Amino acid sequence: AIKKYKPTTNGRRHMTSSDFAEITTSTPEKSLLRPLKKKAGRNNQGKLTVRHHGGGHKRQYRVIDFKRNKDGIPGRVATIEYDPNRSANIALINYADGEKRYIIAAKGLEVGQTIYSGAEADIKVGNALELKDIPVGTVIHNIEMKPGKGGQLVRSAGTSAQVLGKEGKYVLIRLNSGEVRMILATCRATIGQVGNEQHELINIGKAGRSRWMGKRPTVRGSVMNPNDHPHGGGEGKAPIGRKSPMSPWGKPTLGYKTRKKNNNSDKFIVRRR
Amino acid sequence: KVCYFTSNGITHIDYKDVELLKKFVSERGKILPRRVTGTSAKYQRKLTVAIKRSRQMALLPFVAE
RNA sequence: GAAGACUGGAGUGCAGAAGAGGAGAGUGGAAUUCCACGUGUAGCGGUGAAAUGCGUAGAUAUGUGGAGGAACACCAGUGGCGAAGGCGACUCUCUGGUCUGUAACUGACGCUGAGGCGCGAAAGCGUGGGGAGCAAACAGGAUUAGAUACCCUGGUAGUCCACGCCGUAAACGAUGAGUGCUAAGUGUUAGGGGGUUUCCGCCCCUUAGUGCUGCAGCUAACGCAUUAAGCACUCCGCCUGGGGAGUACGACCGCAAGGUUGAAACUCAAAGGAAUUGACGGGGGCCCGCACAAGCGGUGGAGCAUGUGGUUUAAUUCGAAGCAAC
Ligand SMILES: [Mg+2]
Ligand SMILES: [Mg+2]
Ligand SMILES: [Mg+2]
Ligand SMILES: [Mg+2]
Ligand SMILES: [Mg+2]
Ligand SMILES: [Mg+2]
Ligand SMILES: [Mg+2]
Ligand SMILES: [Mg+2]
Ligand SMILES: [Mg+2]
Ligand SMILES: [Mg+2]
Ligand SMILES: [Mg+2]
Ligand SMILES: [Mg+2]
Ligand SMILES: [Mg+2]
Ligand SMILES: [Mg+2]
Ligand SMILES: [Mg+2]
Ligand SMILES: [Mg+2]
Ligand SMILES: [Mg+2]
Ligand SMILES: [Mg+2]
Ligand SMILES: [Mg+2]
Ligand SMILES: [Mg+2]
Ligand SMILES: [Mg+2]
Ligand SMILES: [Mg+2]
Ligand SMILES: [Mg+2]
Ligand SMILES: [Mg+2]
Ligand SMILES: [Mg+2]
Ligand SMILES: [Mg+2]
Ligand SMILES: [Mg+2]
Ligand SMILES: [Mg+2]
Ligand SMILES: [Mg+2]
Ligand SMILES: [Mg+2]
Ligand SMILES: [Mg+2]
Ligand SMILES: [Mg+2]
Ligand SMILES: [Mg+2]
Ligand SMILES: [Mg+2]
Ligand SMILES: [Mg+2]
Ligand SMILES: [Mg+2]
Ligand SMILES: [Mg+2]
Ligand SMILES: [Mg+2]
Ligand SMILES: [Mg+2]
Ligand SMILES: [Mg+2]
Ligand SMILES: [Mg+2]
Ligand SMILES: [Mg+2]
Ligand SMILES: [Mg+2]
Ligand SMILES: [Mg+2]
Ligand SMILES: [Mg+2]
Repeated sequence: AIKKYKPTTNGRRHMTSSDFAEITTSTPEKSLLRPLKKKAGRNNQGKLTVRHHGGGHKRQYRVIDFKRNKDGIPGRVATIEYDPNRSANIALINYADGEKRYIIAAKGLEVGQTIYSGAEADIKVGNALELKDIPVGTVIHNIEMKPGKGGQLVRSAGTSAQVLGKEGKYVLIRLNSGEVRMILATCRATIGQVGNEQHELINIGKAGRSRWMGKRPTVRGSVMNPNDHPHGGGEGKAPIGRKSPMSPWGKPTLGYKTRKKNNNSDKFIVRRR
Repeated sequence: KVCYFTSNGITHIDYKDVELLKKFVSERGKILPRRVTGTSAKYQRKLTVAIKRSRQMALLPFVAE
């Protein structure tokens, strides 16, 4: 659920958090950990290209199975764990062989169940199927775009997509952002909504807690100097004395569409959000 | 008039006896009021539950024609 | 008051019956909406009239399939259940009460109940899901002298679900709970006993509910009348002319809106219930009249006589003002 804190201090007045009730264990699978290093938005050349990054708690990558290409082997759910590298939780799965892999824990997944991948798998939560085998109307996640690559499309916490109809070599799908998109029928997907549905209700409550996740302060352009931002300068507080609000590099920022006007995948999108 | 069930003494209305129930429905599957078939109140209630049960298992039509 | 005794009040046992009484978990079929794909062409919708609105990126219509939410057609009945609010699709689990017969058992164990504790339509509040129709606020088009409304097209909170608050209503039978006594007639719901009868069926007696009509009696009247507003006994709540006013102050409760308790100064000579006789209604029935219809012929058109208004003048003497002045 969501845990509230009593206002014993001013920095904990409105802070809320998760109770981590669905997490089973606390020790990761040592054979599936890889190191990460913070980049802080720094570039190939050492320059700062993306700002407001860097300086948080150190983490450790643990490899997730997005491909889901182990077919015909029953797999038992062992634990449900915590992954700092993503919003959703993850579930450790040990197949009958003795091979252990991580997946994205869907809603309703619990310890003791069994999941399958392939063409004979049932329409059940956690199973992975090719889109040509999934009946119309079901709720799916972890959609992949190119066959054999791995799931890319719907992966965040508490997100879902729905199959609308099949029309030949392609399949219509309404993505989480609300657009009807057309993708191949040989791609794979996983049935069910993604797990940690309550992630969006959390109140940070502190500036330091925001700093713990690796965020640096954001300075509004209106308090900068004329050579620093198009909004800068002016005696006293000044309004946006321009035709339109501007990004730090020009290029109006309020309503101005930035998608390329000659994109190749324009024909595979039916309607936009 | 005359209660059909009481006249013939039948005291158990069952949903499997699909041939009996079809007498008390209209040509469309609607149940008929007890002031047309003349059945007594205590047995109209039993009749209505049995028809609703057997409507569910495709033994009788919900709307027919 | 104390000690005994009893069974009719009260409760238990035994045998039967009916029920939208409650909570949880599943499931079903009609229909409005949306989506995908067939056919088809220029309309669709709406009103007292019209416009906004949707439609050639091809609708309304039509056939197939899918998604999702909400309410449960016929049965349905001054029928049923519940202490009140209230409860209508189907199945299962967990549960509360009630009625009839028996006379097996205890032997007054009963009634009412200030403070207290619980339940309590709809709106509304807090955290979070869900969102098909409907729709405060709102936007546009109409209507009107104006229209911050009724009408038309959309539309958010809300209506739905989980948990926690709120504590109110024309929460009404405008009728507190318990008990006994006091003519009849007739429907209906759930039972029991008996006569006739091969069953079927008709009749009589009886218990507990639910309606109608009526005597004694009661009432200001309307009306109530074995489901009393009749005749009596026990306990509880409330009233003492209208406004100020369910207001102010104090207190308790609430996240908030608010809820419960609750006056006085001042002011008026009335406020009020029921029934009667008229009058009126953009209430309803029936009858009549050159009132309409069926006719014949005029007026309004053109030219003049003529009365009124208007207007111009020193005066253009006064009175008439739809029908009912000209
Ligand atoms: Mg930033
Ligand atoms: Mg995480
Ligand atoms: Mg400065
Ligand atoms: Mg500049
Ligand atoms: Mg400036
Ligand atoms: Mg200045
Ligand atoms: Mg007794
Ligand atoms: Mg029930
Ligand atoms: Mg159509
Ligand atoms: Mg009752
Ligand atoms: Mg004895
Ligand atoms: Mg009591
Ligand atoms: Mg009290
Ligand atoms: Mg409500
Ligand atoms: Mg509407
Ligand atoms: Mg009250
Ligand atoms: Mg009521
Ligand atoms: Mg009553
Ligand atoms: Mg009252
Ligand atoms: Mg009274
Ligand atoms: Mg009294
Ligand atoms: Mg009394
Ligand atoms: Mg009595
Ligand atoms: Mg009495
Ligand atoms: Mg009776
Ligand atoms: Mg009798
Ligand atoms: Mg009863
Ligand atoms: Mg009676
Ligand atoms: Mg009296
Ligand atoms: Mg009467
Ligand atoms: Mg009596
Ligand atoms: Mg009564
Ligand atoms: Mg009285
Ligand atoms: Mg008093
Ligand atoms: Mg007074
Ligand atoms: Mg006074
Ligand atoms: Mg009167
Ligand atoms: Mg005429
Ligand atoms: Mg003629
Ligand atoms: Mg004529
Ligand atoms: Mg003529
Ligand atoms: Mg002439
Ligand atoms: Mg004159
Ligand atoms: Mg005059
Ligand atoms: Mg007149």
